[PDB]
Amino acid sequence: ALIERIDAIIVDLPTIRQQQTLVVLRVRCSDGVEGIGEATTVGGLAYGYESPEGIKANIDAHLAPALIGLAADNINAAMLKLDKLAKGNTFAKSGIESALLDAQGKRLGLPVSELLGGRVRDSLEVAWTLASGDTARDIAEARHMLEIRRHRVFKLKIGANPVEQDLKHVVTIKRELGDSASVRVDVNQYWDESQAIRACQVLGDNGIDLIEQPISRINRGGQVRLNQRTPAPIMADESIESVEDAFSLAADGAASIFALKIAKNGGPRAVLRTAQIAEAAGIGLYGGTMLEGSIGTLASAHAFLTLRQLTWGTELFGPLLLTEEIVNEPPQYRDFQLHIPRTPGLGLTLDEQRLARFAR
Amino acid sequence: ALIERIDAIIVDLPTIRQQQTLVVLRVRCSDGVEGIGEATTVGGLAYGYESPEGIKANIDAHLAPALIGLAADNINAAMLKLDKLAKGNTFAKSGIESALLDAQGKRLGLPVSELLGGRVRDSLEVAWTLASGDTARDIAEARHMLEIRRHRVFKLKIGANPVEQDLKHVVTIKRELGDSASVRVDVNQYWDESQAIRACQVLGDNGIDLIEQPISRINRGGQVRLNQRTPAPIMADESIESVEDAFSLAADGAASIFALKIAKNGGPRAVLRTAQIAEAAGIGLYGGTMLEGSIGTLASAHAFLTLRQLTWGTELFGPLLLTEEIVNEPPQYRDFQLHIPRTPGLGLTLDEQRLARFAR
Amino acid sequence: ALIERIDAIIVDLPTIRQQQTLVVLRVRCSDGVEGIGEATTVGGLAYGYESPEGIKANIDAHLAPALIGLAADNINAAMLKLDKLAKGNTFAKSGIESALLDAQGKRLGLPVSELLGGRVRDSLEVAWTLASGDTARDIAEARHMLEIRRHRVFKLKIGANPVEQDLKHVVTIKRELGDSASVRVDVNQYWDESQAIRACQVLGDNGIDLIEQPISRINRGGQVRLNQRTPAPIMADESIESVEDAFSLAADGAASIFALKIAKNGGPRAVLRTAQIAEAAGIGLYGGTMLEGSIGTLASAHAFLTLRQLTWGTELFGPLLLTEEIVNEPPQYRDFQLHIPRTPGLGLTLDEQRLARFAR
Amino acid sequence: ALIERIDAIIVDLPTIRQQQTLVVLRVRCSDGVEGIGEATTVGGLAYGYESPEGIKANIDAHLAPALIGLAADNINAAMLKLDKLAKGNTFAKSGIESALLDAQGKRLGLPVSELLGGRVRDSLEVAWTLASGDTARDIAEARHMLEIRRHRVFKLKIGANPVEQDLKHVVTIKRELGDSASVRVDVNQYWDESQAIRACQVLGDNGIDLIEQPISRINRGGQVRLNQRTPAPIMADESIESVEDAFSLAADGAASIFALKIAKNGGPRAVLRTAQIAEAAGIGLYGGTMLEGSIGTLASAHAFLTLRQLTWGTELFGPLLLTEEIVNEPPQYRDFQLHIPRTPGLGLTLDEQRLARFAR
Ligand SMILES: [Mn+2]
Ligand SMILES: [Mn+2]
Ligand SMILES: [Mn+2]
Ligand SMILES: [Mn+2]
Repeated sequence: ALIERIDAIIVDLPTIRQQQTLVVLRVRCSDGVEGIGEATTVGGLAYGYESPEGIKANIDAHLAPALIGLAADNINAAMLKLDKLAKGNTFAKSGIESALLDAQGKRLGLPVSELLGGRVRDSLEVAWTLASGDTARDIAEARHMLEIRRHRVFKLKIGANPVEQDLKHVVTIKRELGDSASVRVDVNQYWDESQAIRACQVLGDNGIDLIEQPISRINRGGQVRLNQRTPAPIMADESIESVEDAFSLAADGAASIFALKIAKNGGPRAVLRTAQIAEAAGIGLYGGTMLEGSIGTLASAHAFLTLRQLTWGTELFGPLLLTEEIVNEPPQYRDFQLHIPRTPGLGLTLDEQRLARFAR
Repeated sequence: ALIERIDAIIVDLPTIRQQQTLVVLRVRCSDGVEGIGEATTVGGLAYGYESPEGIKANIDAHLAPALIGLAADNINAAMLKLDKLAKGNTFAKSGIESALLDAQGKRLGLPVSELLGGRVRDSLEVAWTLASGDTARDIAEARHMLEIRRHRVFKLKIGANPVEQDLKHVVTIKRELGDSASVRVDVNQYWDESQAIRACQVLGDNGIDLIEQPISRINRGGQVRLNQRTPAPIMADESIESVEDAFSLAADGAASIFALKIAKNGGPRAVLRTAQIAEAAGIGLYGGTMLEGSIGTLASAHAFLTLRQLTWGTELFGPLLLTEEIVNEPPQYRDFQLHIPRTPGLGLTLDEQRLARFAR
Repeated sequence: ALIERIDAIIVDLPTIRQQQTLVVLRVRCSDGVEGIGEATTVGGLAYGYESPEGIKANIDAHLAPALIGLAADNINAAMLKLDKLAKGNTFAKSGIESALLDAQGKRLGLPVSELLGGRVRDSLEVAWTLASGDTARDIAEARHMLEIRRHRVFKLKIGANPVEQDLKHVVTIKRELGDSASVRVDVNQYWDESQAIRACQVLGDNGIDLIEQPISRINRGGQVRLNQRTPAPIMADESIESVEDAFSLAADGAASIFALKIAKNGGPRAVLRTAQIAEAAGIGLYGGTMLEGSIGTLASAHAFLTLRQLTWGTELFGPLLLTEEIVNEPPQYRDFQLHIPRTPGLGLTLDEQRLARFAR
Repeated sequence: ALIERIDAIIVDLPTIRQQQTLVVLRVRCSDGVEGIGEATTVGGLAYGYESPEGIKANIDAHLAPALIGLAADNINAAMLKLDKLAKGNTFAKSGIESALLDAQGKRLGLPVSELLGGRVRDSLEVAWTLASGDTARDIAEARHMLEIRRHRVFKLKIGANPVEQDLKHVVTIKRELGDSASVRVDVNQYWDESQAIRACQVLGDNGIDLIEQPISRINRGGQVRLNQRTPAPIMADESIESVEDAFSLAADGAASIFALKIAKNGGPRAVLRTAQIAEAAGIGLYGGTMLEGSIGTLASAHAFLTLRQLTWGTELFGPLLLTEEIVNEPPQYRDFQLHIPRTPGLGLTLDEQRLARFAR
């Protein structure tokens, strides 16, 4: 089986909040097997180097031509080849690897998690981002998610308003939910070290379980200092833009927790390298997302199932934000977790009609 | 006097809780003197590289043949020879050295502690592990041990349940006992650094005297960071698997207290090297155990009696967990301490009948 | 397919030099497929914690019972389970993983290298150890190996004689061979830092390509200092006794090259974690061996074929030292390299007659 | 057996060069056994805190009164007591411990080396200091010592003349002796780091085997820097004025070799602690001296016989410098080594007549 064609399709899907743009990859092999992958980001170029437009242009012009003709069953050789011709471009690489893994899983009749070694679990805990902006509404949404047993871990995005306004908001939510939920924050690099010093103390003293990426990745020393002084543990996300960054942060002691994202590392196998480095250093894990649809979510999930331990769970709730999907199989969210079947590949198939309807 | 025969016998003894497996060593010398030693571990291979089965196989096939014929009175030459042919195998080496020291003590008419230089005390404070799992039962067992004046220092094994569940358990016990007892914990490498950050703070703020091995030995930086930030002092145990590890941790500032175990270092003389290194660095001491019976307990005790100071006492309570013993002389636990006589060798003799009864 | 039986057989084979002891593992699965593995060391306990006797005792008593009944096709779950019940025991784990990988390769019809991701090459460069002790003989053996195009990279084991005697020996060999061969040394931890200082300079100034493990693993600082001052690069071998050690050495900058041994890490998949860590740090690779027969050699080789780059080649020449083998398929050494076929599993089958003949 | 009396006698003996002052200790025990020790220095207060006069005054007024009445057979308890009442005073402590060890050896019928664990050798290599000041004479004395097979390792004391004058002297001696002798230097803290930089390079490039204490102990950073840059290894001597200093230097990486002196550490047992620390760090050893007579030399020797390895030999040639002695048994210097018998204690007895003749 050889790789015959690779198609990168930009799809705009409507959300429950506005749209979300996905780059769906379809890799057709000579044995008739097709693999599907996903390369998705948030806000064009605001949360990464790659935009949907940039991802497609590079796949069509550089990445895809390098793979047509190669053995579809030798994923390592294919991905190493891409590293030799292309610096970075991890989101694009992630979609490509996800698709090759899907095709290979269907070919051998095994779930991607088994291709990656074997799963140690069948479900993953999923956190939920309370994003209404209104404290009263957030507490209400949280009480609801707990009621229907969908989520018991909540994430708050802060950093866009005055520090003291965001702190009041977060402390109020943890105060009202109490021990019934785990409350965490994500500052998305918005604070400088001088603002984080007091903010991390207040949050830590008021029961916040972890503080995700409080300051910018450019401030390495600041990350090391905050890792040693904050009452609540520091998780790195944006600081990891490659597997080598993970080693660097580990060697430096810049964070006690690493967020694992297939898009930021280069695919399901790449994310496992990063996880392995963290494991060898004793750094805790968390399954992150770039708000992918079901393809990217399942591609992430299949890798996370092989991990010994994910101390802080995951946030694979991307499909729950989309009103319409492009696959036929809806993901199973039940009892605070996402459940992954033992079907071949990623266990998903495209809905040709909805795909054609939402493809731009 | 030459070494003529060395026998390694696996013995399964019943406990008050299940069984405990010991490897009893018998070294017979040409002058008719016999020395007895012990090499014991907990849970097969779960708490160390050496299992009872592995210990015996290596003694019979490699270690013992190297000693038959050598002067029984030159312990240094014998132990150095073993280091030259065998990497690691500290538990096995510990049993062998204990036996040679016992034989040499009987030969010269001196207690092993005197062979090791001279004792500065005749008794050692002994801590007790509250292991029922039930908080109410633990407090009750603790009140009892205080009542009969057997123990006033208590150790709790945590880390197998959710962090917050274990913290509640430990804080409740310290709350109810108050200043009448010293309460300490042992996490047995079960937490990662991200979990330990908050856990060490809560424990330290609630009167826990020390936190033993909170995180894995693989996380060196984490140990150094926790040593600088935890309100309660950090004790290293599993991180020491040799005398050289002790130097490394001392040079790094990875712990302010070292647990001393003859099995983890290579014998009574080896444990003294580790203690000496700690002393030269200003690191506090604690007499640890691998739940040995009376032979291994006394072998440890004889070395600990020579120490200038053991700030945190010891936990030489192993014989109290066994319902049956293989020696004739029961250890004296009285007034919160273990008392060591001034009899030759380890001051113990085998009970041939019980030995034959429990030997597998 | 479930794991039904696991047999650990000690086999003594004759060498061209004396014997070599192997522990052959046979794992039988419920679908009729059998996987074979190997756990071998050099000199009993002289080059590691595990002896052939210790390896078998632990497999029979602890490791094997934990696997009987588990899915043979979920290697990750099986190996993670072993890490949970057994500390260390990497040689034993390496044999077990090699066997599971072999069985799984035969089951799916793929070579182990493909199970591990996909090979990027079909052959590996192989170095040869000149071990006659006589300089004149060594040069002769080297000229011969170059003549028949079997080896062009030579390794010298030094450290057992006076420093200046070993230096003369090594310099003479490089002097006479010139640019036709690559000459490297291995000191096997025999020098202390004070001896290595001058020795590394002389060797480096006289064309020796690399210096393998000059000083003991206990001297970490010394390794860091030698890594910064020696004219010839420093390779770590004995310092790596686990994947976590590799991270530590990388973070410390203790060596610019890592020797990769499946036995020291825990198996083919484990050695890949170590290699990944090195790659993320920019550390060069070398395929090492513990003088394994064809099973262990091929198990190592299949993992090394997936690596992007092995700057310093390999030393997979173990089968060339044995006069008799226990497999039917002889390895192909041709044109300075070892060639690996694309047959299922490790591509080897046992010779039942020679096995029964050499099994102790 | 209790300690009844301790006498500190100042004795002035004539040398082959001038006199050498010794402080002979005689400890009489209630069982009739007497132990002899020695506390000696060079040049009053020029090479240490303690002078012969200061040593005696402190023994008579503070140290001795603290021991009268204690068990003579519990050396550990006695020495620990002294550490509790007296800061430093290592030379004095060294004499006292040597005497207690001698008495205890005679009491049990064992050589001190056996009390310390057991010897691994019966002789020690001895270096010789060429001190005539004249290059031509030094070469001649060296050729002679090689001829009669007394010494093959030579030490040169430099630093009192202009750097370039001393360098010429040392290089000429190594040039003329060639590979027949090992040439080493001792700068006795005389250079500052700026002078040592070039001097260490010249010496290292011209075959000098090691450079002993080139700069002052006050310059720690300078020692660390020279340890990393000098072509020839750096040995610490004056930097060690206690066992704790040894740990500090080891942790810092200030030297690759440690000189072991009983007088600088506190006695035979104390020097073993220092040696153990070095061993755990991978630092090479050398048996040093303070130009002691036979009592102090043998007291040092008995401890050095227990050491696994002394890479750079010893310099126990003190008795060869004295024309008259105060003991009856002359030391055996033969075939480049000092030979130690297996007689009880230090194996020496006082010559009452010569003692009374040279006692001041
Ligand atoms: Mn984030
Ligand atoms: Mn412990
Ligand atoms: Mn090697
Ligand atoms: Mn000196």
